Amino acid sequence: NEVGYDDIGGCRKQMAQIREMVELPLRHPQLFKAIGIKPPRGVLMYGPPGTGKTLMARAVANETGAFFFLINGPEVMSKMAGESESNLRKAFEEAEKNAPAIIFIDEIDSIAPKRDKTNGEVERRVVSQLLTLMDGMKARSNVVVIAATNRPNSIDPALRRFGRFDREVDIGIPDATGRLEVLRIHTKNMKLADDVDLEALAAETHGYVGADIASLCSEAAMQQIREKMDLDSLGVTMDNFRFALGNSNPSALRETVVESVNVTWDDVGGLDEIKEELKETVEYPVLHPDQYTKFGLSPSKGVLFYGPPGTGKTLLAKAVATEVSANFISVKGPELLSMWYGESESNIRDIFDKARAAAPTVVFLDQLDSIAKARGGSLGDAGGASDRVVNQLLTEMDGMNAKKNVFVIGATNRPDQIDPAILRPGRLDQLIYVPLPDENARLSILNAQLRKTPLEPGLELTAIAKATQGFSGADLLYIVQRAAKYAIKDSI
Amino acid sequence: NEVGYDDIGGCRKQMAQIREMVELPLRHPQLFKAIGIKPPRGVLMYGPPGTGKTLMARAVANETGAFFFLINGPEVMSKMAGESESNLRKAFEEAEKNAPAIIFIDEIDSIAPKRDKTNGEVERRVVSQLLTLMDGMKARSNVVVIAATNRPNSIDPALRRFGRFDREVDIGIPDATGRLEVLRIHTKNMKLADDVDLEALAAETHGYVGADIASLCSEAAMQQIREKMDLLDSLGVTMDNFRFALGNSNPSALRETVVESVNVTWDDVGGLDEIKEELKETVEYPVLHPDQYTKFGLSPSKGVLFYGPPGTGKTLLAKAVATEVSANFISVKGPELLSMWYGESESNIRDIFDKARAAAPTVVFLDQLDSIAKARGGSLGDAGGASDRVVNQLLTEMDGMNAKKNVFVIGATNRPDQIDPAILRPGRLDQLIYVPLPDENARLSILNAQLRKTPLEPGLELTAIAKATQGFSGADLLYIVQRAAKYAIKDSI
Amino acid sequence: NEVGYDDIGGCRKQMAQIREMVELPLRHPQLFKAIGIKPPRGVLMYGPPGTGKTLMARAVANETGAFFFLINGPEVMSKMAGESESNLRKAFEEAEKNAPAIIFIDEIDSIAPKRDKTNGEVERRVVSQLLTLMDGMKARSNVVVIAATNRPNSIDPALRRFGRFDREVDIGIPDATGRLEVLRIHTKNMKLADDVDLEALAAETHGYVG
Amino acid sequence: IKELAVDEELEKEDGLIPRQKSKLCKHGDRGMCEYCSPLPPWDKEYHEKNKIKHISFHSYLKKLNENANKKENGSSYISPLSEPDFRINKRCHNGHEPWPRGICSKCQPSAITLQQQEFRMVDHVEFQKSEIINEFIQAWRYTGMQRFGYMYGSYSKYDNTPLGIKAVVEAIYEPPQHDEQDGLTMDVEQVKNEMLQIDRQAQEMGLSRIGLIFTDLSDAGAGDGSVFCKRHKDSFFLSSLEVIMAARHQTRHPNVSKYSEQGFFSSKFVTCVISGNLEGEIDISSYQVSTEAEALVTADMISGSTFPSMAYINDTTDERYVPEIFYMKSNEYGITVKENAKPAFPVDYLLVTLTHGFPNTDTETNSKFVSSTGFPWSNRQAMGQSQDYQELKKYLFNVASSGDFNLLHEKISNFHLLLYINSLQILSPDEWKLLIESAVKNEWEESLLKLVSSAGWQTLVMILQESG
Ligand SMILES: Nc1ncnc2c1ncn2[C@@H]1O[C@H](COP(=O)(O)OP(=O)(O)OP(=O)(O)O)[C@@H](O)[C@H]1O
Ligand SMILES: Nc1ncnc2c1ncn2[C@@H]1O[C@H](COP(=O)(O)OP(=O)(O)OP(=O)(O)O)[C@@H](O)[C@H]1O
Ligand SMILES: Nc1ncnc2c1ncn2[C@@H]1O[C@H](COP(=O)(O)OP(=O)(O)OP(=O)(O)O)[C@@H](O)[C@H]1O
Ligand SMILES: Nc1ncnc2c1ncn2[C@@H]1O[C@H](COP(=O)(O)OP(=O)(O)OP(=O)(O)O)[C@@H](O)[C@H]1O
Ligand SMILES: Nc1ncnc2c1ncn2[C@@H]1O[C@H](COP(=O)(O)OP(=O)(O)OP(=O)(O)O)[C@@H](O)[C@H]1O
Ligand SMILES: [Zn+2]
Ligand SMILES: [Zn+2]
Repeated sequence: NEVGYDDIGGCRKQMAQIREMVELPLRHPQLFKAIGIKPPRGVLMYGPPGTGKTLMARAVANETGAFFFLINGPEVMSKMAGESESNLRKAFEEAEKNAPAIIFIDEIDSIAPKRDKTNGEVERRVVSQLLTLMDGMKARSNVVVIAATNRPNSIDPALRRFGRFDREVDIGIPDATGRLEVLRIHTKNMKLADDVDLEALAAETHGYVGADIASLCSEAAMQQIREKMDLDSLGVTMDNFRFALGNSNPSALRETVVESVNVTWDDVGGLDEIKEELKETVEYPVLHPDQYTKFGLSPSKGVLFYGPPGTGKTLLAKAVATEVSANFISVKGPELLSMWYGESESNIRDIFDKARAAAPTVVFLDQLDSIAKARGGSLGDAGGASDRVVNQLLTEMDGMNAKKNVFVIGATNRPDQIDPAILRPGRLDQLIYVPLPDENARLSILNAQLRKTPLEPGLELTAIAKATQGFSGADLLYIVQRAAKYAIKDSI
Repeated sequence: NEVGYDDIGGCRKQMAQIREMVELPLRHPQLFKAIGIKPPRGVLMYGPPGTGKTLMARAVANETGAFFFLINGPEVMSKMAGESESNLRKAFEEAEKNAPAIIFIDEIDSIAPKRDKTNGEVERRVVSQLLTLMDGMKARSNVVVIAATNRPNSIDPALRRFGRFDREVDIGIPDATGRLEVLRIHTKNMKLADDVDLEALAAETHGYVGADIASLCSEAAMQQIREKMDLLDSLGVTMDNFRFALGNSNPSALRETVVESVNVTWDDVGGLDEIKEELKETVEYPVLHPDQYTKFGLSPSKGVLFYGPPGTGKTLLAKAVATEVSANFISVKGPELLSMWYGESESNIRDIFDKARAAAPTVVFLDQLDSIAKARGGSLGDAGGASDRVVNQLLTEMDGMNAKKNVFVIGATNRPDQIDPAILRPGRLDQLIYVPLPDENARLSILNAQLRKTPLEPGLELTAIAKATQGFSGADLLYIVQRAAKYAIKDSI
Repeated sequence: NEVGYDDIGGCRKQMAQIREMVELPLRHPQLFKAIGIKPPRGVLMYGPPGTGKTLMARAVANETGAFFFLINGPEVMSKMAGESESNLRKAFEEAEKNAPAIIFIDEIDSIAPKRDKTNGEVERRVVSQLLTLMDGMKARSNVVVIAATNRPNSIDPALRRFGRFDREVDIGIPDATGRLEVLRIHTKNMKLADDVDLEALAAETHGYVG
Repeated sequence: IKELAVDEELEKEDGLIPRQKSKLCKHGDRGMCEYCSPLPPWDKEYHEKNKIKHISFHSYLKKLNENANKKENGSSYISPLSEPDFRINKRCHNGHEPWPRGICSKCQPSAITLQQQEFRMVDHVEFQKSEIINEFIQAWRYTGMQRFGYMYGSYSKYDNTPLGIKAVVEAIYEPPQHDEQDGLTMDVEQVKNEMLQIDRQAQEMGLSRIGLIFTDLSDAGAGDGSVFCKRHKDSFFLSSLEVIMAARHQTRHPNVSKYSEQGFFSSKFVTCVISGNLEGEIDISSYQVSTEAEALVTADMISGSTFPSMAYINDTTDERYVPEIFYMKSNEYGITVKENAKPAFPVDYLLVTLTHGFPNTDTETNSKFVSSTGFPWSNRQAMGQSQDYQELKKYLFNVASSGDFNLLHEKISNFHLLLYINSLQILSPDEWKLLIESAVKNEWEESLLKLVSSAGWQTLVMILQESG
């Protein structure tokens, strides 16, 4: 009753990559002879939870028959007399007594993280025990160490070295029909019907790293046994998976919306000129990045926007997350602002570090007047001031690689609180004021809502749009919101 | 199974410092009693990690004839009921019974922190046992204690006394000839091809360390066996395997202290035909002619404050000055600020000030002046003692630093009046160089400078673009030229 | 002492979906064998404390006749981090010996807090013992775990991911008819006269917890 | 590998301790929260409540199985039940490959904390008859000098101690030794050559050498007082010279265990001493040695001291590296932490106690060896009971020249009588093996008539009648 190599799919590229560093030091070690070099030991896996890090560790152990070992994160961390430093070297000599062997250290960020916070506890001397333990592994082709974590930036950078932990690999998200392989594993034991199809499930499940897919087929079985009031032939149906989509949340309990708000290109009313200029954003240079290396110049870094509120600074700001389906993030203005004074510069650091790590990505900003603050702090006198929040992002956004899909886009309502160095070229180049729509573009503003509702064709579409003589794009949503409560009126 | 003696290259200067220190008095009890000088009984090795701390100690002690008592850092103090002192007392007693002996304490920074970061009661018990037992070796028992560490500032300051640890040996990063020497002793047992050129690999890898050079040869061999695999005949490592290893890997700068020498040559900032003679007297003439200051007696101005218009001013007006030195550039920046609320505010700068004279030449760039000492140095100041510990070490490290070694600092900002006036004190900032706005005679050569790697047609006139730029700086010159490259690729689309 | 199903109301829409969560895998474990998947192990409850969170678990325990294991929250976590991991090891071993069995725990926020800026607590070695104990044991064993807490957002998000605590119920304050039902329950023995009211006495409360 | 039949029975039983409902329990009747949960058999709190001073090693094996095998994957089956080593690994897995030049902390033996062992192998030594050891003290009553012996016995379960093994002894064999008034010291070569043939006859009879006894009496005045009181609280419990003889006897007889990596661990050996009580009698006591520290350092570092309570620690000569030994004792003012930077450390700390006793005379399972206990023993040459075939006319004689089988078989089950007959090897080894099995086992009446009908027993009584 153990798992194998065929037990998990979707990560077939990462499966064949990780199988080289475990089989070749153990099965055929003669390739490292007469070539001079030494076979490496550490393999580093990292990703979001629910991706199958411990599942991949147990699958490679039982398929080779090696001496598998397990070292847990919060388990071996003692405060008695330094017993964690004696139990780490106890696990290394026990793995050295049996050949071949493999150890596994999950949640390695929990054991001795980076010293930006603690810096004085016993964890400083815990990690240095692990430095001399892995470097003293002169026994060739015996022990192979693998690790798993969730945040590669919280760990100390001394582990990412030649000897102990090199050759890191990121277990990504199975988006390219990888959820079909997960559905082939889990639903092969359940009894199925003719109406179900696994190809019509992966196209609608954005994200879905794999743990919620196993929860989706179990919850679909709960809907099938719900109608049985209580010889038995239940099966499944297509409506059970559609019931499990709406009545169960995806991996969004930590943050509410990070992916999209389910919009498209034609959901903003009018503004066909900014739809053309949005094709010079990250849609353009991803599929051809060698043209800028041929032409020898960096592409555009940032486009800025400012104008009247309610003209498309949330619809078009989230339409970039749907036209390429990149690794979107959602962050508010004063939500970046923290209560601590020392966190005032590191909170923009981890956001920008996730942008270069989740390439290609889409970031945005709202209400930069709380962030720019062109005077540079109001009065002073305090233990902390409002001056490091703007002077850090103006330099960190310059210290980014051009070929890493990093950019910014703006959405403000006050053109005077923003600093002149905020609107600097090279950081925010195109000073584009968003305009109020004219009479030629305010017809498709109402049509952005009439695409989904069945409007009667006898009603004139331009008769309600002709009442606008200088209105905004959100004001015609107020009419269909007023008509949302004025249409029924008799069906209570 | 141990390493030899001549398996270390690049560190030849520190090898000759340590061969006369710990090897020559160990094998020779004479020529010290006759000269009337007792030999030193303690050395300290420190520097960046991955430079040869644990490798050089095992190499210098093997092929000389010694006892070589090894003792690790984190392996001690992990005992129960207080027996780490007896494991230390038996360590020094058993060494002198069969003299000559070498006691190599590896990772001594994990044993002795400072007294303000003390933890429990067993940490005080092992630092006072080590200080007592170090003084007991004054009987000339021919016992040499070698101590290797990584951070010399986090160690306890009571270890460097007259007799405990007198000499300190700093191990710096290798040069282009130094990194080439380690590549010869790392490709000895490796089957190499003929297309490889080790001189070009050492010239390209500037910010590499003694541990990153082992990653360059081991990854190219692992890349080659991923290609050659089908149904061991010829495995010569090619040039493309080393070129691929330069791409997918990286040097030791993983957002640590930055080790790079990215500098541009001349005529890369437009104009400067009257400003280039003002910058040649601050980073070249203290290096080319140091005797002009020693004969007269003047202190050379190692600091120049820079301020100017928007566009240029931060890096390309300062990194184009030091073209003749091209040393390591350790810089402070935006994210290098008060991240930890205790201790790591100026202690991250204390290893920049003290190491600038120890690891000379080293150029330190200073920017973002409005985010370090803006409200703290003013008339209102800070009331409460929360974060007023920033304006003190920036001033008290000025009078304590002399022009003994090659030090250089550069301050640049967008607002010169937003910094404390004590940073502009006399004696340290007596040379004030102002970078002005580029005029019409300089803006045309800016457009010829940032259009370097481009297939530019010379039939057009770049002066006509720059003639319409009066209040437009070099950023707007970069803004007007980025849109010319957007529609140029669109013509191919 | 000996409570039953008819002692509490208000959450009857949630009481019916609880009876298919903890009684249906215990009384009929072969139904999940026919559908292939494993029965669920962990269902947790939350809400304001004092709506009968501890009385709800004792009502479904005495109405099924199974074993009723109980581990208190602020009792087993107040030890010196060495006996708590063996008490949880003794909890799952004894429930396996006398199957069918339920395991009721309360105040899991005192056992499983969140990681925040105010570090300095123990916060480990006990919940990680619960992680490695709960992911196993699913070899068609008649055991379920029931958690109870006050604040449902102070719990660690690793518990409410999959397979450990996946189903949740929200027993909150009752409505006007919910307090009317518990008023008839708590007045079954007091010899009242005909002057008292029940609908007006429930409507004049409007915020009263059970 | 196969262990003993007694050792495998203690492994299968869990030995849990049941508890009842209490006022502190808030759960229902069909459950248990913490106060009526089943108690583990290795908890030392329950042990000292019933005045049990050790945790019954088979339960200590269970408390390490919970640490070895976990709920997690593991896939190891390590079972870390091994002898902790103080010797120095020569290869050392580092750059200090010779010990003459180099030693680091991973191969250096740590400083001995001197913590007492909480588990004993044998939990309770028991005896068979008070007339058996009465002959052993009677040897001192005739020659006035100290004696020595070896105890042959077996093992079975013990229900008083939770998951405990009790030690049963059946007979006592005495090796030839040179007695002395102060102490005793014999040659180990002639004893080992003599003990090799006794182990041959012990296999067919079902016996095993698992114990030894030595006497220490010092009679006061031979009148009203029985003996002096030598061993008390202020004096030594066991002399350091007898620790050496107890340590070599445990290493010669290992106990087979499947959980150990080497194949043998936790030797079941008893050392009993006749010393006398405090007040007025000759009551005996027994202690066995500790496995954790004393059992391995006796191969290299145990040296004799002039004090009976302590033993001297000698010096290192190029291979015999020893660590420092520490213990806590009170100074002239208060109680202080470890002081020992001085030799002659005490050896009474490294002894774990046992509970000796004699069973009731009204009932038992069996006794298996009570024939006379008055036959002259084999190697009692100091006493007058070392006779030739003249004794066989006096002892058994096939009683009154025509013996009843109820009165003849009761004398033939003696241990030293059967060990004296086969040394002459008159009978065949096949007929001798059924002779000793008839005397030691039940339903002997059908097989005793087979012995008297054989021609070998007829030649034994015919060659005895003509001789004196
Ligand atoms: N091939 C697969 N890829 C992704 N997920 C899978 C796959 N097969 C199964 N799964 C589901 O994903 C889950 C695996 O998650 P896992 O137990 O590894 O958590 P984890 O957080 O990765 O582990 P750790 O605590 O070590 O980080 C299983 O519960 C399983 O239902
Ligand atoms: N193309 C469009 N033009 C104008 N309005 C639109 C368009 N499409 C939808 N709307 C409506 O206008 C609203 C957009 O307002 P939005 O959320 O941008 O507020 P905002 O004040 O502009 O944002 P911010 O708080 O960033 O200033 C939506 O609620 C939507 O119904
Ligand atoms: N001349 C050299 N300088 C630096 N590194 C070298 C040199 N020659 C070889 N190396 C490589 O560097 C490694 C030795 O580094 P070392 O063990 O000293 O790390 P360190 O950071 O210097 O000290 P520590 O071990 O205390 O971290 C060897 O594994 C070797 O491959
Ligand atoms: N000779 C030159 N004159 C003007 N601009 C130049 C020149 N050479 C390059 N540039 C362009 O101008 C930009 C220089 O701007 P810089 O980085 O100095 O910003 P800054 O605001 O001046 O710096 P700081 O943040 O220190 O004020 C570069 O991005 C470069 O493309
Ligand atoms: N249906 C009901 N709704 C609300 N209260 C009830 C109901 N039935 C009985 N009660 C009363 O409410 C009390 C239930 O409170 P309970 O024992 O759950 O305390 P609790 O604080 O909720 O438990 P915990 O300590 O686990 O938080 C009982 O004493 C009972 O008299
Ligand atoms: Zn109880
Ligand atoms: Zn060693």
